[PDB]
Amino acid sequence: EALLEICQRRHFLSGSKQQLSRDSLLSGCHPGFGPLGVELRKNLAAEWWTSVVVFREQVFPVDALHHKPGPLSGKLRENLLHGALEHYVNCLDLVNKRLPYGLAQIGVCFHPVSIGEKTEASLVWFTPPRTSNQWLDFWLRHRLQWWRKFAMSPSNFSSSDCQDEEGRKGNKLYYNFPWGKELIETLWNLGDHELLHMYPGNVSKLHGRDGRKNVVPCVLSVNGDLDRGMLAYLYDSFRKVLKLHPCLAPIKVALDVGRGPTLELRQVCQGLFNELLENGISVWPGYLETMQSSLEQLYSKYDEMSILFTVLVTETTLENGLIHLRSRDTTMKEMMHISKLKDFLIKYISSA
Amino acid sequence: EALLEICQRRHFLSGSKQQLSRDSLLSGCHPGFGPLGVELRKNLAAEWWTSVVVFREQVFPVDALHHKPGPTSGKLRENLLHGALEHYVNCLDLVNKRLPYGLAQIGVCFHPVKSIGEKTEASLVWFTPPRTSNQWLDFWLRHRLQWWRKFAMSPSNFSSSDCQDEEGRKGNKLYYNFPWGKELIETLWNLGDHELLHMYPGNVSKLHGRDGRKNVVPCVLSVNGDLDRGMLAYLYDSFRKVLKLHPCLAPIKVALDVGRGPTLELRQVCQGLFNELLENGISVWPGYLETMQSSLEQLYSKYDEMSILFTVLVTETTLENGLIHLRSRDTTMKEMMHISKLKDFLIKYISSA
Amino acid sequence: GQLRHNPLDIQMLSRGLHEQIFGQGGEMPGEAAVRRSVEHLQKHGLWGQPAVPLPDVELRLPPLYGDNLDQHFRLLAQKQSLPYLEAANLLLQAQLPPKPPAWAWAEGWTRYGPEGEAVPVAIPEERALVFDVEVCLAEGTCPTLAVAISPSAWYSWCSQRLVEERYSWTSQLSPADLIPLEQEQLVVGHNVSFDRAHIREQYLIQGSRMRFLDTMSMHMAISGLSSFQRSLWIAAKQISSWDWLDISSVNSLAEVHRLYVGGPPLEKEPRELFVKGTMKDIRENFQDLMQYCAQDVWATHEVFQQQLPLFLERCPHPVTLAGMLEMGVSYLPVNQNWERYLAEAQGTYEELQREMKKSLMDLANDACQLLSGERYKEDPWLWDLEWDLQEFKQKPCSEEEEFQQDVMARACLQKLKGTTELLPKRPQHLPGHPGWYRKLCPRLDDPAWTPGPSLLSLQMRVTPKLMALTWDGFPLHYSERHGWGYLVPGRRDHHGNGPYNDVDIPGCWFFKLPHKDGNSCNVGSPFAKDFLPKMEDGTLQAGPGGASGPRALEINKMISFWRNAHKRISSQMVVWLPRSALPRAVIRHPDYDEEGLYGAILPQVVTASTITRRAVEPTWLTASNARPDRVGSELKAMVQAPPGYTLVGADVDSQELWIAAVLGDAHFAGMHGCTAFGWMTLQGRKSRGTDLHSKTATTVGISREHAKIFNYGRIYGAGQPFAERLLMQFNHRLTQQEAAEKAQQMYAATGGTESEMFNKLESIATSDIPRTPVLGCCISRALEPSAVQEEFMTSRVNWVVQSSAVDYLHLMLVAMKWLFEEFAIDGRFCISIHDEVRYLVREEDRYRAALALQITNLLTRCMFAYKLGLNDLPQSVAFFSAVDIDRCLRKEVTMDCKTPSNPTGMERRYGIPQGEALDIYQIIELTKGSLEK
DNA sequence: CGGGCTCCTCTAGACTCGAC
DNA sequence: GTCGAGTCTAGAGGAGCC
Ligand SMILES: Nc1ccn([C@H]2C[C@H](O)[C@@H](COP(=O)(O)OP(=O)(O)OP(=O)(O)O)O2)c(=O)n1
Ligand SMILES: [Ca+2]
Repeated sequence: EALLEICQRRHFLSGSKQQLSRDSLLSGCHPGFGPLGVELRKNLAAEWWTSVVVFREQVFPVDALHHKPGPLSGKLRENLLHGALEHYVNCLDLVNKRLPYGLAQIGVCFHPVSIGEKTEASLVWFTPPRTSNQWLDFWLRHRLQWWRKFAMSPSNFSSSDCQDEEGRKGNKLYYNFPWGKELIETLWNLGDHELLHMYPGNVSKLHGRDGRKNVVPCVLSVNGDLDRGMLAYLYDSFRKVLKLHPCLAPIKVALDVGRGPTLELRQVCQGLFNELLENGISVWPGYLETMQSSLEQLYSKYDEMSILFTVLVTETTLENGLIHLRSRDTTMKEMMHISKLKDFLIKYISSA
Repeated sequence: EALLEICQRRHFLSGSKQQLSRDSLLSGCHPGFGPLGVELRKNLAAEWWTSVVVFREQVFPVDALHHKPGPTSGKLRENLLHGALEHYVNCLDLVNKRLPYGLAQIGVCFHPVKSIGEKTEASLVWFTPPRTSNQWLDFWLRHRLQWWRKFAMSPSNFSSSDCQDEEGRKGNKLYYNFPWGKELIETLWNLGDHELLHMYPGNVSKLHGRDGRKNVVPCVLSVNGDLDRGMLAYLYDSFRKVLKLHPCLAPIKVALDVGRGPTLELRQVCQGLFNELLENGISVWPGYLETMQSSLEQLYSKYDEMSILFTVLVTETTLENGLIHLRSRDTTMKEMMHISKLKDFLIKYISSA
Repeated sequence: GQLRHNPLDIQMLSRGLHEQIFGQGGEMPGEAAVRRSVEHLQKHGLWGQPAVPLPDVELRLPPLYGDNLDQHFRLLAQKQSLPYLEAANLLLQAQLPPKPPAWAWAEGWTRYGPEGEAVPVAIPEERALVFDVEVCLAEGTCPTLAVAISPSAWYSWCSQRLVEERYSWTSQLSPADLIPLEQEQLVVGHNVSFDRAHIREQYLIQGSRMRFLDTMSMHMAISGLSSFQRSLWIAAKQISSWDWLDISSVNSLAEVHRLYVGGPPLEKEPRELFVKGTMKDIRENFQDLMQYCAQDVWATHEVFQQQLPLFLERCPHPVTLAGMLEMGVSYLPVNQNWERYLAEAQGTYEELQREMKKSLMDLANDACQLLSGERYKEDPWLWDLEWDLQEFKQKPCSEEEEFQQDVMARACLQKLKGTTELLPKRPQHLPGHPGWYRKLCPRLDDPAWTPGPSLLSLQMRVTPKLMALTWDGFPLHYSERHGWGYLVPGRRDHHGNGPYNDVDIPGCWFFKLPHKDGNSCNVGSPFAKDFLPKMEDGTLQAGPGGASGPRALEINKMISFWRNAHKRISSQMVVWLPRSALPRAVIRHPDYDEEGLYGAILPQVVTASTITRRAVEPTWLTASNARPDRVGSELKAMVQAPPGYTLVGADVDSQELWIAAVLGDAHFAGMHGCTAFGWMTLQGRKSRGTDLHSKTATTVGISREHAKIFNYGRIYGAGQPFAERLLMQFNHRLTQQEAAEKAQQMYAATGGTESEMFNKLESIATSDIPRTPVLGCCISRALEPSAVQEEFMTSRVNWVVQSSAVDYLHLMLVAMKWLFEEFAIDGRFCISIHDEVRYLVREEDRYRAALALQITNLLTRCMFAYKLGLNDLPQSVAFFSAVDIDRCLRKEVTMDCKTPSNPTGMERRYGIPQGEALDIYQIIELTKGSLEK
């Protein structure tokens, strides 16, 4: 309730105060996301990409269109599994037909609710049938660890083994929202049924190589809702302070100006701003605002956002180079040399 | 023709000769892009974001949905301008109603061809004060043209032309001179305020922005860029068969390989270097994992077609002194470099490019 | 009847103006003089030609003080220069106590009493000073320290940036960062223009009564040296006449001190801490630097003592000194558009340089593949480069399993990381690349490192080989002795510059590329501007074809000026005035920009830095005019008047042409138009395109600007080969035979058309003490016939007319100052580019300024006629053709300065509208012919 | 016999200083 | 003790102005 009001006010969620609700957010029928929300979702997508596609040769990006043409006229995609299955043959050549390999994509999927749009991170893992459950448990552990890694309260991320109508093994990952537990990710041991359906006959094309022998794969679908995951992280992160993990926080450091002279301090702040941008540290350009508010009010505003640190430049910075630094996690103020700020921020982000 | 063959061979394009045609590529009815094409488009979008949003204090991202509901059934989006205009009032508060400020977004728009063609578009909507509308239009024209020429081996092929609408509004249109002719890759229109007034009827108090000490209704400058057509333009521009893509745009930066025996011992060094480079933001092709070993000439040709900047060759001599053979696509020259300084050299080469 | 005609029917001055200027009493020419003039003009076919009279001008001129015009100018110049000669004489009789043993380490001015006691003062408070300012170049253009002297006082100045250490100082200068030095005052220095630019009160929009004397200017007036003379002097320190060496020196304070005072040699600081040292270096060696600055000031004082009487003897007319005083107070207003221009010019230059470097780097990278198989030995361009190679010198899994494997890989990688001990500590520069490619790439240690052969440009000797440039289908080849050229295959052991045999290239002939200056010059760069016509014709071609060659030459022409002038323009010392320092008129004006910046640039002009006593400024006397294709050529257009102000100025029409013509006429007979050249000069209107410049530009299809070069070359000793080469360079449609024919046509009649002028110039040059015909200024000692005999003859012959033009400038400045002071015109001197005077005037007094300029031109021409004893002035040369009233400095008031860096023009990019050019009649209609308010 | 200036980049040559 | 990467300087050819 209050968290949604903060998110709407601090530009995590777009629309009017009466235009957002729990069901609309969960179903994908919200008007959209604010710039801070877009940046948080992009950070989540980058972290997911780093954890899945990066550091793994077998995982490759895939590009599935938003619509499926031909007879089922056309209709919007509902899941990202079909595109990967259609790309199974083309992507087989990259690994020289060596199982296992996977295709990952973070794209918007359309679900009939009204039409709802969810940003879903899907992993389609082509597995030899022998180690299907072993890889399924491996992915379960890795995804649960990834969800708990950024969580201040990792106990709120749960898991539950489930069986579908066909009796295939599957595991569901949840998040414990204050109202209740909501599904954010699901894994299923689908098997070769869908692959054979999309590729009937001539199983020679579907054959790969598993220990120098040709074996048709068993697919594993790891589908997670990044929008609902973003809501879960926002709820976990929430004194009106949103303690988002530094790898996920949209804006790292806030840059402001003290007293006069205006031009010199603006030049210094612009130089520091350009330096931090060149070093990959997102900064809120708070020094451009001619109107100024109280320091406590500015601190509260930056804490409502996921601002890691606030940097204030004054005449003393011109005299000796010291900048006021405040930490979001602990309300402590320290003086730091202006040439050491970049290294401190990079070290903090890397350590986190 | 040969460029398309290389692109589909190296998985820039994912399709057969039936769909890989000029008309289908330009229209947007082609199948999805191959993994290298996806990486190239991601790099192009990252460069666009770096140039437009990150280093501008007045540009913020905007989330526009892929469908517009209401008046009877809804429709897919054909442009990103509508959502930006819907978010104009909400994003006015970020800049504290100070003009100019912009809303930028990269996304897929749906265009009838009644076949549907999907085009990924990078759109910037600039809410400029009315008096400086032409100045900002010229500035953005120059900036976008310089951005397109920044990664171009032949900057002259990216031209500009002045055009006017039926209503007579001024605007510019950027082109890339493809071998078949000029194609519209980016469009700039100096729209007034009537579109915002249509979307926001009633009191114009909300739409007022701060142009110095005066409150004005902003003029909407729409900059729309086709990232798919831009990627095709860069593929043609880059094209000894070698796709000399820009170092900041190439999909895979470096390639790793094992030189000689012993096989097992070099794998640990290759894994360590692989993990270090991936931790340092450098995309690596793991050529040491290929069971079917081939001659170095074929590997070099394959990496040239894939636009691989460097080929690191970890050998048994690296175990002794730590020197790894390094070859570059640009000069095809071999160099010796120590393990300790490979990451720094790669980061310097990527950043200073 | 105001219409008047001389015995030669040339329309002379209006009757009222003639009465007010010359008056009744002029001696009649006489029958013999009129007969000679008529016979000459009839023989040269000019006697019977009628010309439509120009409309008469009736002006109530300001009263002239003396009995004649010479006395009037003398009285004006004496009134102007009287307060400053007094200060100079005060300096010449100064008793100064010895310099203090220890200099004061305190910010600001400190006065040293007797025995060295240091007393803090706000300003030196002196009517005369010898000033020297030291600037720490590392921290920018802000002054660091300075020492000044006066009768019985030593003064020292220190800045906050020297005595205080702080993290950051403002890079945008303000008057509060300068030296406070400011009823009349005189400041003496060796480059006093440099020291003037560091004075706080010299950047106010309103003028100041402080003037500046320079020992370099007086040295060039007394015993100056020409550039050829300077070269010979420096060579001899390390033509059968060498007596001038002992009475001349170069414009260095040590050498001037040796020449005039001749004491112990002047000692300089060996380390050069200000030019190439940090502020800490100056802080550690403060006393030594203060001592050296004091030594320089003392040397300048002694030099000025030895020079002032010599200058007053060799330049006795007060107008010379008054003009020198007025020529050293230049002032160029600027605004934030200056910063915009700098940024835009740098950006466009970087973009064009980056396109050129992209092309060249692609050509270089693709060329490295010729190393394989030794295929470079078959390339007709890159075979001569060094292709040497340098060797390299030397002295599923579980979580626990995955963690263990990652740790093992990281530790194994770290183990090989420690082998850096065996690596040499000096990183080798690209051992695997060829040497020529090695030289083109920055080293990794370079802070400005850029990947690829970034150190590559068209000026490098490998660029034409990389681009495979061909001349008439022959590859370009470079000879160390004969410059660039091309190889014509067919040698066993085509017509062009010549088959030089010093190259001995097997199976080839070396022909030099044709040069615009003849066969005695060498081509150092095939990408010169003169090769663009040859590139377009098709004789010069690039290997890649298409537009590669033409685009390279086009970009070279676009960025050639900015390449050579960006350090000068960007480093201009701009001091931005705050709102308090601005006048109320600027603030209250509708065009005032509250968020804008207003400042000025003071040109560092040496008033007499030429043997002809011309001014010198590295940037603003070199500033290019706006062109559609030149990057940064809108430089002068950035000198923009503040709101409520306009730049009213004018340019003299055919200055040296008319000076030569009037000299020749007065030497022939005491009337205007006696000679054919003088008759031609008067009979012609620039509005109708009938002047000599336009007549030549019509006779030969060259432009009028090139006709200027042609005519002035012909006047000052250019031969027929020079004229032929100039015509071929400027008119690409001509042939060798046609150029020779047109050279004869312009040289056929010059008993000739201009014989009397040549005789007068040679007579003045060969006299015992050559002097200016108007103001009597003497030539330098190093050019008198006793010193040099028959050497540098062309230099002295041109010096006559050029120093006459400098006298014209002096007279114009004196008259303009007199008119502005008498009638209270709220304007001031802006800049004088030789014969172009520009004045920053308020909008309310622009037409009055135009009328004052016209009256000044009239009086100056009348003075030129009077000192030659003509007693009349033709109506044609009486007034300016047009006086410009514009808010920015440009050659024409209508041109919109559209450049590659300014494609939208001044009217769109900025708010500057078009100006207006007005002749005398419009000015009279707009101000009723009166300079009063 | 154009004159009077100005400054730049590029390159060769001589000198210096640290590393093997 | 030799030798190669900086480093300063001088000279040549090009290019702006009047
Ligand atoms: N190439 C040149 C250019 C100029 N001058 C000298 C002679 C001129 O008298 C003086 C001023 O140059 P201008 O360009 O003003 O030449 P004019 O005054 O003759 O032309 P205009 O009538 O356009 O002012 O400089 C010269 O000797 N050689
Ligand atoms: Ca002139």
